[PDB]
Amino acid sequence: KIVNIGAVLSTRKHEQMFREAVNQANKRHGSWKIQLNATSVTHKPNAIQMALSVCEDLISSQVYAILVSHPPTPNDHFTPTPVSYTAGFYRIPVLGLTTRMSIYSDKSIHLSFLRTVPPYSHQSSVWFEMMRVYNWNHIILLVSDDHEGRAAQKRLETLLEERESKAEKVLQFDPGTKNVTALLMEARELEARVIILSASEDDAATVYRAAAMLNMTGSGYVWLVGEREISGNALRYAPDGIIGLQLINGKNESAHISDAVGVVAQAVHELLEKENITDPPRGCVGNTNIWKTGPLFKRVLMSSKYADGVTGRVEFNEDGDRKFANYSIMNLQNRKLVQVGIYNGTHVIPNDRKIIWPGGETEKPRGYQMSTRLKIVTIHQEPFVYVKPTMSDGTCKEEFTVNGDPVKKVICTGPNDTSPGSPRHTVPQCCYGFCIDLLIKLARTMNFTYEVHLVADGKFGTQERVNNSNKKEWNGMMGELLSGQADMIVAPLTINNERAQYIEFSKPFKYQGLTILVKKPEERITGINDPRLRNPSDKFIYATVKQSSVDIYFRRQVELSTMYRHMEKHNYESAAEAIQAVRDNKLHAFIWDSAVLEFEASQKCDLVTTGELFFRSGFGIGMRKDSPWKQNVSLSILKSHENGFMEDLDKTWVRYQE
Amino acid sequence: LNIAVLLGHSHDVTERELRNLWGPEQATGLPLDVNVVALLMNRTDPKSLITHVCDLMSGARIHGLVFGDDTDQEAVAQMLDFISSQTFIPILGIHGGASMIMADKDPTSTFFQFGASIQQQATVMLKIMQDYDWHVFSLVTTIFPGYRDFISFIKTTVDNSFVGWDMQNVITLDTSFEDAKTQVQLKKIHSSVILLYCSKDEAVLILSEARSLGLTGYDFFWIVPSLVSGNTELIPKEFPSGLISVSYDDWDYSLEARVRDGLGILTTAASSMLEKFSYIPEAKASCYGQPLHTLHQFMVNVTWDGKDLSFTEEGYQVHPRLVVIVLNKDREWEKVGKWENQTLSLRHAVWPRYKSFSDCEPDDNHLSIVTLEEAPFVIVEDIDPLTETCVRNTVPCRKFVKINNSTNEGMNVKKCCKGFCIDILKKLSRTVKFTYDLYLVTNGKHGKKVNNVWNGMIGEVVYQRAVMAVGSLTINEERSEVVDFSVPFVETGISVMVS
Amino acid sequence: PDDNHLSIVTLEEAPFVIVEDIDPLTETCVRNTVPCRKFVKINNSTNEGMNVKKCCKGFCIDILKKLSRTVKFTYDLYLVTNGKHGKKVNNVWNGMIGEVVYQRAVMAVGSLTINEERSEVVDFSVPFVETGISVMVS
Ligand SMILES: *[C@@H]1O[C@H](CO)[C@@H](O[C@@H]2O[C@H](CO)[C@@H](O)[C@H](O)[C@H]2NC(C)=O)[C@H](O)[C@H]1NC(C)=O
Ligand SMILES: *[C@@H]1O[C@H](CO)[C@@H](O)[C@H](O)[C@H]1NC(C)=O
Ligand SMILES: *[C@@H]1O[C@H](CO)[C@@H](O)[C@H](O)[C@H]1NC(C)=O
Ligand SMILES: *[C@@H]1O[C@H](CO)[C@@H](O)[C@H](O)[C@H]1NC(C)=O
Ligand SMILES: *[C@@H]1O[C@H](CO)[C@@H](O)[C@H](O)[C@H]1NC(C)=O
Ligand SMILES: *[C@@H]1O[C@H](CO)[C@@H](O)[C@H](O)[C@H]1NC(C)=O
Ligand SMILES: *[C@@H]1O[C@H](CO)[C@@H](O)[C@H](O)[C@H]1NC(C)=O
Ligand SMILES: *[C@@H]1O[C@H](CO)[C@@H](O)[C@H](O)[C@H]1NC(C)=O
Ligand SMILES: *[C@@H]1O[C@H](CO)[C@@H](O)[C@H](O)[C@H]1NC(C)=O
Ligand SMILES: *[C@@H]1O[C@H](CO)[C@@H](O)[C@H](O)[C@H]1NC(C)=O
Ligand SMILES: *[C@@H]1O[C@H](CO)[C@@H](O)[C@H](O)[C@H]1NC(C)=O
Ligand SMILES: *[C@@H]1O[C@H](CO)[C@@H](O)[C@H](O)[C@H]1NC(C)=O
Ligand SMILES: *[C@@H]1O[C@H](CO)[C@@H](O)[C@H](O)[C@H]1NC(C)=O
Ligand SMILES: *[C@@H]1O[C@H](CO)[C@@H](O)[C@H](O)[C@H]1NC(C)=O
Ligand SMILES: *[C@@H]1O[C@H](CO)[C@@H](O)[C@H](O)[C@H]1NC(C)=O
Ligand SMILES: *[C@@H]1O[C@H](CO)[C@@H](O)[C@H](O)[C@H]1NC(C)=O
Ligand SMILES: *[C@@H]1O[C@H](CO)[C@@H](O)[C@H](O)[C@H]1NC(C)=O
Repeated sequence: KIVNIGAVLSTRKHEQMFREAVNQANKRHGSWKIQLNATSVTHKPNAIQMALSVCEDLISSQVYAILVSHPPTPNDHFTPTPVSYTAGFYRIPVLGLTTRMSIYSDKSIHLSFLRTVPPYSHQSSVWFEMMRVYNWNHIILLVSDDHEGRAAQKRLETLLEERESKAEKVLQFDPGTKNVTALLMEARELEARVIILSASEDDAATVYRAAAMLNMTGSGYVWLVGEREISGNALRYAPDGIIGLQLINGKNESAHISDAVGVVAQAVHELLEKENITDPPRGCVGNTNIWKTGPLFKRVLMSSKYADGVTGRVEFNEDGDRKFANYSIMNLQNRKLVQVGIYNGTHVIPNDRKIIWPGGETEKPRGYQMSTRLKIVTIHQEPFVYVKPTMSDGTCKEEFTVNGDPVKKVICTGPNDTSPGSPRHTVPQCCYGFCIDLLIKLARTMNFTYEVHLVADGKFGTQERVNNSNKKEWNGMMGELLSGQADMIVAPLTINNERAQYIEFSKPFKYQGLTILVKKPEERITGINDPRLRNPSDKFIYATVKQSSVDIYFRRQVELSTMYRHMEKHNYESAAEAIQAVRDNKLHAFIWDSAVLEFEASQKCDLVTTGELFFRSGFGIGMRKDSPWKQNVSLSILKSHENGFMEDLDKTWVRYQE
Repeated sequence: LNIAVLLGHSHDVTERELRNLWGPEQATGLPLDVNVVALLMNRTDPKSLITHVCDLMSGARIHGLVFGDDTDQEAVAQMLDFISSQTFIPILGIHGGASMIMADKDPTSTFFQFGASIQQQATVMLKIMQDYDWHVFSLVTTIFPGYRDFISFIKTTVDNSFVGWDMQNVITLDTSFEDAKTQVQLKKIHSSVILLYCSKDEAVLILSEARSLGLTGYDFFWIVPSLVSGNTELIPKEFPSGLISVSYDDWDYSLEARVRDGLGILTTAASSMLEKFSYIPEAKASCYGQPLHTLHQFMVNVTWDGKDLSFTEEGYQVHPRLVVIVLNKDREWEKVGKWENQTLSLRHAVWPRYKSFSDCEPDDNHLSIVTLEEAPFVIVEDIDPLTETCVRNTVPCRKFVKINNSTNEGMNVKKCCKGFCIDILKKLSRTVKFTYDLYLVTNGKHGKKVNNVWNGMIGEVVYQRAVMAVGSLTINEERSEVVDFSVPFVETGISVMVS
Repeated sequence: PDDNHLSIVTLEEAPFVIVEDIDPLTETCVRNTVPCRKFVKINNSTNEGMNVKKCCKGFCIDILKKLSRTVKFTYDLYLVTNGKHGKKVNNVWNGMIGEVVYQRAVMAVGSLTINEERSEVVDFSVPFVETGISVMVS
């Protein structure tokens, strides 16, 4: 009638209070003849003998749930892995009470492991609530470790899915190094100022000393750490005015001992409500039969709903952790951790303690520098971006239009040719035209300055395979945007599905489709509906620019695979190469957007376009992810649509026939 | 050095061959003080595991442990990894639960398994699905972990594919199912091939549910990994006869050859590290009373007897022996496919039906269809040699081409078909909802009664090797005598071409 | 806990949303059309009207059907009786904008022009047809 319950703890008065609470729970939960005995196992320096004590003491004792209850371990091993790995052989639910590790948070190695304390991943939940309340948008993930940081970043992205914002700089590297001042300096020249640190104690002390060498204790630095950053000399090396989180009575042991009693005893009484009453056998002589109610009694532990608790209302989630994470918000106020926040799970309640900041005001608003310089990338298309070398050095020719208007140019920075063609000749050149004047109108409308550079290669950018891991990476303008080398693509970006599958866009400024430029008796080809192009030959040479939207659109349509077999024969780099080829009758057809071909038909009388329009798409400003420029720039472009400013831009280069 | 080898009791394995398997072997023995201790153990509990480890590590300082499990408990490999972490002894997983793939090894450990990764095994399963043209599929997983990296690898493989893998989204299970809410998730499946990634008893429950849901049909295929199967000597109940499994428990790669290859890897590492450092035997003293030159950082590229048995950073063989098996009509696992370093060497190009997956299965929809090469109707092209996949607006087919003219040997080269009647066949397959097995005729043209023997498509229908003739075919009186046509769908008489 | 129905309002436009009577031979909307309701009031002073079921077809109806095929959701398509597309009549939007802003309709799948204040009060999707303005003459 007795049932041994395994406890893993040294000091015997905790087991005395455990037996007292278990006897009180058995008194008030029916007149059934069950008894609950308790067995204690203590510290050993050798984990093999720990697992030995667990197997020759608890499994033959028919335990139901073994409790991890060693907080004050002086060794830096921190290994209750004998208990968990021994009880996982029979699918016994191991209850943790001490640590918050991600290796115990993962159900992969520790299968049936539940616990009453939520891990460091719920600090991201608290900080996401801080970003919702105190209006914070961009973060920086500084992880000196490698193991827990991956799960922390995964939970961080899972919680930031509601905003679809990500960190500007995530970091994972090898601990024990002192040369991280380069990474902090690269994080300094960014725009986000909310810094997230999640590492060990000595790693936190090292990065605090490195930030003190780089004097990151100034204004605007939004530091937000956990509890491993306020321990030891990392408490001393922390700047006075740093915000951290602390367990509410987590180090107090008997509180969660009583919470574990209130969970385990009523869970046993809930398991005795239904059928399938199985027991773990005495695992001594070949007793390796699996305990079939492992996931069943685990589900009893998962759906455990209570109201008792010193820390609060105990309830388990769908991940084997503790719901409703509550922590004290501490502040290092003149070498003293001051409890400056008492947290409600839905809203933050600061107390009457003054929050002394290292920077300016007592409040914590958003801290940014409003993106004063924006890198802009484009590509060589003459009716959109005219690119010319400078007059003497840097200055541009003061060109006048047909109405005496001086062309508002810009000093772009571009190469001479590609890397095989040009070894190294990259100079600031003059750039102007259609999208340049559009960018000047956007820079005049909104209050920002900018920076104009050029694309390295001669491609738009497609999702092309790379050598390692057989992964489809990016290139071109998108490859320079996603690498941080650009800030906003202002270019003739043909909007399709795959480019919008990753980044967000704006509303298009130009609406057109696809057409064919030919040379002009029956000298007509007449568009895409020619069966001479459906069934090609060796003299109907049609192709496209390599890695463009034309190749994507003719690669998605598998019924147009035949043209996909032909256009690979004569892919070019720039459209001007295709213009020079079709002018000298090297190309016989060319699929391209309508504006450039109609402009070249206005310039050159021999080049004749067709009229069969297909794939009516839009040219839009290539935008980032969740970013504060998505709405303002779109409203400014729509303001340019509603008036006759697009008509004036047509009168610059587009509308005028020659 | 001193190496302990313990095994199970299955596969008719005695112990005297383990005594004779170390002695006359290892002809190129470079270390001096090498000895082995071969033992056996009925008990597979971790109590006896810790007992034998503390008896053999103190047993004249054994530097290498070789364990072989015969049961189906995946936690035994976790306990062996814990033993390798605590004792710093290189332990090689060989058979059974010791050879099962765990989640994440420790970087400070020396434990290694003789098994493939989940990514390589998913690559093998998608190679099966690509070679057999089963494109539309789904994925059913429980909360048994290791599934997140599996879903991520499937999504990155489909995103990095030229096949165009249509895929209904991954079906997840909440808890131990009441058959109340997970049944709604299972009724979402309308595809043919279902991938299942869960534990053993969960697989038994889900396959019993799919038997109760009728999802064990002729069109409904199930491809499971080695984590579902466990061992080949025990084939449990409620598996459909035709269950595709990918494992490596082969009798050809026998347990004696397993421990011989393990001894070869251990002696190769010890010998090639002996040329770098002298004092190679450096063992732990005892389990009671409380290292730089280690073998863990050395055997990334190790090779014995010409077999590429190199070890990855995550503890896997780089080129193992992946074995693709099916469940036959007599409740046995027949070896079908072996796997090269890059390709998958298959045995049956045409997929064998295994019609009676269970008892009550009326399977009268595998319609064998012959067709004839004509230019406007049945365009017959080669498969793309760069992708090894027909483009998705076409259908697969095969042609029985005789390579040598001397005898009647031939091979079924798989090719692609498109055109007009191919679209008719696809729209019939999407309207009437039947499977079809298409192949070209090899005897010649449409057909003609020669010596009262028909040939061509007429002969393939009359001699009952072809169910219907979808390919282009005229109608006269003798064909309507010997076969039965459908309604005419195109007005095709005779005609005269002139200039 | 599930949610897939979407309260969707539209508006009659002759090349986009054609709303017709149900076929009396079958008492069924023909298969390219979808069912809808219309709050028809026979006469002006009575506020009470009948939600007479009619059939919608056209371009935006095909767009809605293909979105319901791909995204796999359901809907309750209905018509507006407040008036035309949208105009802020003294901080009160009318028509489909008044349906979406006051949250009586989830989204307006039907045909709708896009300008500045409409992009201010609600959010739009990517465009699908090049529809500016034009002038009809002889
Ligand atoms: C129930 O708990 C009691 C607590 O005393 C257990 O008694 C101990 O048993 C161990 C193992 O035999 C002895 O080493 C201790 O000396 C015992 N305590 C004393 C001082 O009597 C008892 O074994 C438990 N019941 C079971 C079946 O485990
Ligand atoms: C590395 O450390 C030295 C000394 O602290 C410092 O001077 C140097 O700038 C660091 N190098 C970088 C930039 O990583
Ligand atoms: C520290 O602050 C100074 C400004 O007083 C500035 O040079 C820079 O931010 C830091 N430089 C040093 C000396 O670390
Ligand atoms: C734990 O907390 C309770 C309530 O604050 C307190 O009474 C008790 O003394 C603490 N436990 C210890 C350390 O005894
Ligand atoms: C905050 O703590 C209180 C008291 O310990 C308790 O209500 C609960 O644990 C928390 N509140 C929440 C998150 O609802
Ligand atoms: C947090 O706020 C909610 C508001 O209803 C409440 O349910 C919960 O108990 C609060 N937790 C506490 C007491 O901090
Ligand atoms: C650009 O082109 C060539 C390389 O192709 C380079 O050598 C030369 O200096 C450049 N010429 C101009 C226009 O400056
Ligand atoms: C723009 O910003 C600058 C400060 O950088 C300042 O002139 C003012 O705040 C703004 N000016 C206008 C007119 O928007
Ligand atoms: C892979 O590397 C080869 C050179 O070995 C190169 O020709 C090819 O372009 C690369 N392909 C990918 C997918 O990056
Ligand atoms: C966008 O426009 C509104 C108009 O008042 C302005 O208040 C807001 O600050 C702008 N957003 C940004 C980030 O410039
Ligand atoms: C272990 O020993 C027992 C002794 O009776 C024997 O029956 C059994 O077959 C052995 N192995 C297994 C399968 O437990
Ligand atoms: C094997 O790996 C080692 C590194 O552990 C490397 O130095 C060596 O070059 C490799 N063997 C070959 C292919 O030479
Ligand atoms: C892959 O395969 C062969 C064995 O079939 C192996 O010897 C060699 O390492 C590889 N060769 C090729 C073709 O890459
Ligand atoms: C055909 O026969 C020749 C020998 O005459 C042989 O080399 C070839 O392999 C045979 N074809 C096969 C089996 O592929
Ligand atoms: C018959 O002989 C020729 C000789 O080159 C060769 O193509 C092959 O062996 C056979 N061809 C046929 C008809 O399959
Ligand atoms: C509306 O007016 C018509 C014509 O006078 C009349 O027949 C009808 O009854 C009126 N409907 C009402 C009463 O709402
Ligand atoms: C009242 O409704 C009728 C249609 O039932 C319509 O003919 C009439 O114009 C409406 N009256 C006004 C002016 O609103």
